Amino acid sequence: GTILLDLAPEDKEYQSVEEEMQSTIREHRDGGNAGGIFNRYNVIRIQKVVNKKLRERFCHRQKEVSEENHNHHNERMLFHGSPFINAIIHKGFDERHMFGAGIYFAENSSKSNQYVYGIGGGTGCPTHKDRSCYICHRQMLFCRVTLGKSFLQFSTMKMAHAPPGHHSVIGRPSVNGLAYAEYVIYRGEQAYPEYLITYQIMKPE
Ligand SMILES: [Zn+2]
Repeated sequence: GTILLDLAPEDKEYQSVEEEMQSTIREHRDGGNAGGIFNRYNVIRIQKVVNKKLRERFCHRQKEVSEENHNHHNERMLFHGSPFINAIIHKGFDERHMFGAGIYFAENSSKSNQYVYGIGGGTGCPTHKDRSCYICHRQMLFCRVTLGKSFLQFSTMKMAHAPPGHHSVIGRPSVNGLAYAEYVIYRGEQAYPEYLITYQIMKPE
């Protein structure tokens, strides 16, 4: 099944992942209700997710998307937060579980952090029922996402699948619209859970 390889903090690969995670934190419109109040994360560990079958499924779909998009799969590295992280690293993303019934990714780690415990932070951490828990270790993924031909929009366009000839939907920010970008796929084989990040949000002074 799945192997989790720990990255060393002194390794450039670990530093690249942590840097992308910390530098993409932003202030949210809810003032921190969903994901908590913090300026920085405390990274516990970063693991690379290895699974032969998941990799086959992802590479097979990447080839189809490339053929349908002028020989360009159009991959982006993006964050994902959800209460299904354990099922994802063993079974892969599954669409069966704003732009409708898709799988959502963000370029801002703090946006994904808002979904780690569910919609609007759900009921918070399982132990303390705290959306802003500074104690419990959280996890998010930093994924390879096959976007192919993306359908860009500034406002809600609810769909069950990407529009004809397209492979993903992108919600772009605008004043009066979305605060931050979101990337949506409608097939789980269009994302690979490359990195598993275990962390805490830090309580500011
Ligand atoms: Zn907790």
